[PDB]
Amino acid sequence: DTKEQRILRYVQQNAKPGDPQSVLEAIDTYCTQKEWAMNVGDAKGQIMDAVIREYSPSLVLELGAYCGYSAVRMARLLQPGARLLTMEINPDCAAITQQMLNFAGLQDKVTILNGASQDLIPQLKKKYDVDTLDMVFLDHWKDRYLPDTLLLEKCGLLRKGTVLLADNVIVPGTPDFLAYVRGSSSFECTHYSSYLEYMKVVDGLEKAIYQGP
Ligand SMILES: O=C(NCCCOCn1ccc2cnccc21)c1cc(-c2ccc(F)cc2)cc(O)c1O
Ligand SMILES: [Cl-]
Ligand SMILES: [Cl-]
Ligand SMILES: [Mg+2]
Repeated sequence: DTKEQRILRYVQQNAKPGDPQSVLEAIDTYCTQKEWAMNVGDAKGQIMDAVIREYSPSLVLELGAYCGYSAVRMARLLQPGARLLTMEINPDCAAITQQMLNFAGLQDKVTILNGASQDLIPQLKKKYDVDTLDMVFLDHWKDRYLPDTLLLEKCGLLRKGTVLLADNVIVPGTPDFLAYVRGSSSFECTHYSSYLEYMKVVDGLEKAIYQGP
């Protein structure tokens, strides 16, 4: 089996069904004690929680699900009826994420999409009946942060006040995205310094709030 399957089986055998906080704890314990993996992790997760609670978004788009850690983290804080759409290009990871969400009891809040962001973003309005997004969590290929931000805008998916929250802006890094949003009058940007998941390595989140054209 793969690392991702081992993480899912660990959660199934060490967390309580229907209890999202147990699922996050189990993932973080496994990835601290057994095998590192690219989940957002608890240090950066606690900053995500504070952002989610400040904005109480009704409709969130995540780019990059992986094993569903960030999807569990955000969906557990959504208000009743609020929704998360999460895009995952790797079908094995899409299947782990669906199973992780099932286990956590969050499957009615989340729709796990299996494809590439550049293919799926243009289908959001017609196929997933999206008007505009309240928040976007960027956690996919780091060289896609910037092009997908611009594609979201092209597609009319951003509105005044949509919150972009970007993982890994330091490690691995997203230098073009950072320079762009920080330089642009169309974004109001804040950096939250933290640590790479499970490591004593500096990383950070960027929040970039869209201000319209
Ligand atoms: O690579 C990372 N994430 C991206 C996964 C592929 O995403 C592909 N992907 C997922 C949906 C999706 C939709 N469209 C396109 C590609 C799409 C990633 C990497 C590291 C990391 C840090 C230090 C290291 F030494 C090694 C790795 C940390 C992270 O937190 C990450 O998130
Ligand atoms: Cl994650
Ligand atoms: Cl961590
Ligand atoms: Mg990440």
